[PDB]
Amino acid sequence: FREDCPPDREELGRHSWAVLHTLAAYYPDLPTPEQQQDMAQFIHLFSKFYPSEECAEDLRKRLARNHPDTRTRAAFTQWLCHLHNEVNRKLGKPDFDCSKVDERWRDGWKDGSCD
Amino acid sequence: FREDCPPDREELGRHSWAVLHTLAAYYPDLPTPEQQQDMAQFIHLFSKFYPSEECAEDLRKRLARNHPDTRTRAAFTQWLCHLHNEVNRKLGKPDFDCSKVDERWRDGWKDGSCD
Ligand SMILES: Cc1cc2nc3c(=O)[nH]c(=O)nc-3n(C[C@H](O)[C@H](O)[C@H](O)COP(=O)(O)OP(=O)(O)OC[C@H]3O[C@@H](n4cnc5c(N)ncnc54)[C@H](O)[C@@H]3O)c2cc1C
Ligand SMILES: Cc1cc2nc3c(=O)[nH]c(=O)nc-3n(C[C@H](O)[C@H](O)[C@H](O)COP(=O)(O)OP(=O)(O)OC[C@H]3O[C@@H](n4cnc5c(N)ncnc54)[C@H](O)[C@@H]3O)c2cc1C
Repeated sequence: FREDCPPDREELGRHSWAVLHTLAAYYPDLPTPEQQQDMAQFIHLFSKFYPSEECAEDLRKRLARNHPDTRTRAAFTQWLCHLHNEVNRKLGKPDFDCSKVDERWRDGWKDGSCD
Repeated sequence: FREDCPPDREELGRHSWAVLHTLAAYYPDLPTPEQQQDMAQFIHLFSKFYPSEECAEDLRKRLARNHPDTRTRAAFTQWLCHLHNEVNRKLGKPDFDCSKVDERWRDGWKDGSCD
């Protein structure tokens, strides 16, 4: 009942996905080489500091199997959506339909339900 | 009424502070030089990608006035709390008492109200 408490593993995850997907959503469609490098490093460093040890370890192993594609906004928003679906699948959750990532994290549902 | 919508500036901020303060809260008390460097760069790169343009610009100017202290968990959790209070003050919000940052973001209130 008290809101202003340290987030548990689940609440930190929902915050963290919101942050990651929203950052990805506004990433350039034609990012410069430095931007492409900087976003790869950001994600690397996120994985180093993520504070749930079980989450961060599994994450670092995934990232070794699957390097972030930061070539464009389209590639990177998709990459990250596929990343998040691995974790969903691991945890017994359904796949999120990655064709919806712009509606979900940038533009709002096309039916106007976020307006 | 629909939860699964792109966060607005305020909702992204509350997610982002939760992430930043929770990362800081679990940062080492005696971090290695590389960890100290990595956390400085993480914060730098966060400021590059933060997607509210007005927020990110003001943030990058603050960070130029006030470089992150990543020497220890104590110094860095305090630094970040002072950073967040600048933004609070800017926006007409009261100061958060920085002596409470461990209770708020790591340990829970000492009265046990998060238990
Ligand atoms: C990097 C990272 C690693 C994690 N690793 C673990 C772990 O190893 N073990 C563990 O127990 N927990 C882990 N978590 C926490 C976990 O992934 C969830 O955040 C938590 O279980 C709560 O899940 P949820 O059902 O509320 O929705 P979440 O998975 O938090 O998702 C939040 C919202 O994102 C949207 N969404 C869902 N899937 C996608 C997608 N693929 N692409 C774009 N949007 C999507 C949906 O709207 C959903 O409601 C991790 C979190 C992060 C950020
Ligand atoms: C890096 C960054 C820069 C931003 N810049 C702007 C900007 O320029 N203009 C703008 O309008 N919005 C900005 N925001 C959004 C803004 O700071 C708030 O997140 C948003 O206004 C909602 O505020 P809130 O009252 O819900 O609480 P928030 O400020 O989001 O705080 C969330 C919670 O953190 C705790 N808290 C509050 N202060 C501290 C503290 N100092 N230390 C530790 N914990 C604390 C409290 O429990 C509070 O409920 C920024 C957000 C971030 C993350």
